[PDB]
Amino acid sequence: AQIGPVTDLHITNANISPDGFSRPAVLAGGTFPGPTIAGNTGDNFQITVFNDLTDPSMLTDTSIHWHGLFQKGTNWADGPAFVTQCPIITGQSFDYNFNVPGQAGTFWYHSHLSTQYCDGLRGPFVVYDPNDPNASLYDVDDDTTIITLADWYHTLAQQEPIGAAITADATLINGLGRSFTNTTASPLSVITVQSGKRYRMRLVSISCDPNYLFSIDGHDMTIIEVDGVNSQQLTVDQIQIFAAQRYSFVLNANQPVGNYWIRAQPNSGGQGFDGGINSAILRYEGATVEDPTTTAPTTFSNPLVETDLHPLADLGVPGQPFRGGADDPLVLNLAFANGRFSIDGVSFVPPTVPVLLQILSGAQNAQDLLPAGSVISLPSNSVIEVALPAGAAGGPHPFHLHGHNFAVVQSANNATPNYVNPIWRDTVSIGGTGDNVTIRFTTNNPGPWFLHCHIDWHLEAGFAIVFAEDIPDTASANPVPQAWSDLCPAYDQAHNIST
Ligand SMILES: *[C@@H]1O[C@H](CO)[C@@H](O[C@@H]2O[C@H](CO)[C@@H](O[C@@H]3O[C@H](CO)[C@@H](O)[C@H](O)[C@@H]3O)[C@H](O)[C@H]2NC(C)=O)[C@H](O)[C@H]1NC(C)=O
Ligand SMILES: *[C@@H]1O[C@H](CO)[C@@H](O[C@@H]2O[C@H](CO)[C@@H](O[C@@H]3O[C@H](CO)[C@@H](O)[C@H](O)[C@@H]3O)[C@H](O)[C@H]2NC(C)=O)[C@H](O)[C@H]1NC(C)=O
Ligand SMILES: [Cu+2]
Ligand SMILES: [Cu+2]
Ligand SMILES: [Cu+2]
Ligand SMILES: [Cu+2]
Ligand code: NA
Repeated sequence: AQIGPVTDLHITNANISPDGFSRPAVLAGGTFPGPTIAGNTGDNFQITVFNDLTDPSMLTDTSIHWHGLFQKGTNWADGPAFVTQCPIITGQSFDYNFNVPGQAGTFWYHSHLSTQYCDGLRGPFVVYDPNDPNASLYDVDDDTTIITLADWYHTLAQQEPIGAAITADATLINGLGRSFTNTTASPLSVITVQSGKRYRMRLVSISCDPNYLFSIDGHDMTIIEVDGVNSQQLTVDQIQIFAAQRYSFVLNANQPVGNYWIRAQPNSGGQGFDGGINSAILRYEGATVEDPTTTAPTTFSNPLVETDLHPLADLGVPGQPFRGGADDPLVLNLAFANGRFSIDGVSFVPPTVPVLLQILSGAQNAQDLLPAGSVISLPSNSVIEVALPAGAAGGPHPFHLHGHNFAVVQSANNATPNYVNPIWRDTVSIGGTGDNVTIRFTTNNPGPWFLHCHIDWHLEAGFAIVFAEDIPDTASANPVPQAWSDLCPAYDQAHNIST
């Protein structure tokens, strides 16, 4: 069952074996992935998060981010530790109480403390639209049509060297999959469809690192949503999905009744499908209960290319149709050396006082804010352009901005910008050497918004900056509840920190 929009959510430790290997984890709702949190557009969500964690090897503190939800007027509820809150300590709870005006689509939630979400705290978050403009394109859209793609590690996250190339041990599709080494024939996930029906498959990358080449043997996929943004219909036979991205696609159950492989090939870790790694099963009602015998093609003839996507609505692009054609045009210098990432020469290390609390205490320019050199102020009611030229080791890096979606004016592997009708999204691959992926948005949401690579190991190694958007209006725009004001005293007391 789905839970929400008003619900408790318990965060616990437990042993799980999603690939046949047992390890302890950090779980929401007792499962991996966590339960789907759902509601309708414009609803009030009140997710009362109970931190019941006791195993220090995966951290006993926590904080949860609602990925892709703008949090306008509720920056305090966004979740990134030491940006918008101090962590929730064990034995305490915290009500994330916010609204989702003007958004409908496929989202997710995850820990936003250190690398904790890799240890299991990740789940889907769906905001349905009772008047969805895409409703007539499918018959079925429910918890059974959500498809999660996850990397899974046998080593606990707090034992992964910082700045290292860290590699997974299994791909999990809907929480199940087989290990790349010492492979055992553990259960594969089954997605069941009825011949002749059309399904809104909600594809969610809950990855900590790899991107996946996703396909379904014998089927194609008609994209209708990208990171919460409705798209024109685009039919593809493969989707390369980077960490934290989402797509909705229509699956037409129009092939013979039978069993078909669902494939998710990561860019690192196990290659291919030997022993049923990187796999799940599409089963038609009435098919024999047996593994598929289908083949992938050698090459995919209609892969997704990001510049082929266009919004369903006339969203346009803010600003002027040339590089630098914005009120506040930025170019970030994105680098890696010696185990640490940097942005504009500064490696991110979380501050002791959350950025939002520094601003509410009266710090009002970005040079007064800690960490020094990690906070960039943005002016209010202005067009922002951010160029993100690639080249730093460990790519391709999927960059994500909190508080906002953005027009993708220039995509990976294509030097041509689009100032007319690019897709809007919230997490974008910045590509390869010599690329100049560029985003634009307008500043109508006061508060400190994280910008970072969504490969969680990279964030931990410093690949982040904070956009302090409209510092002067942050306090009036974001009134804070007493329970939020209580978090930093409680946290600092528990950890013997003075501030
Ligand atoms: C990606 O696109 C951005 C624009 O969105 C390019 O930024 C431009 O970069 C050049 C330097 O590479 C800048 O010109 C330089 O400016 C300094 C003065 O600040 C001057 O001392 C240098 O002689 C040179 O003129 C320019 O200001 C900047 N912005 C623009 C053109 O709008 C960036 O180079 C592109 N990166 C890649 C890898 O393609
Ligand atoms: C590289 O990225 C550029 C920019 O996003 C892509 O260029 C765009 O290509 C589209 C598709 O061909 C062009 O739209 C077409 O316009 C024609 C002529 O008006 C119209 O008859 C078609 O109905 C269609 O809309 C679009 O104008 C063009 N934009 C720019 C700024 O060049 C390009 O396709 C990408 N390259 C690859 C290999 O995908
Ligand atoms: Cu996220
Ligand atoms: Cu986010
Ligand atoms: Cu990265
Ligand atoms: Cu983040
Ligand atoms: Na425009």
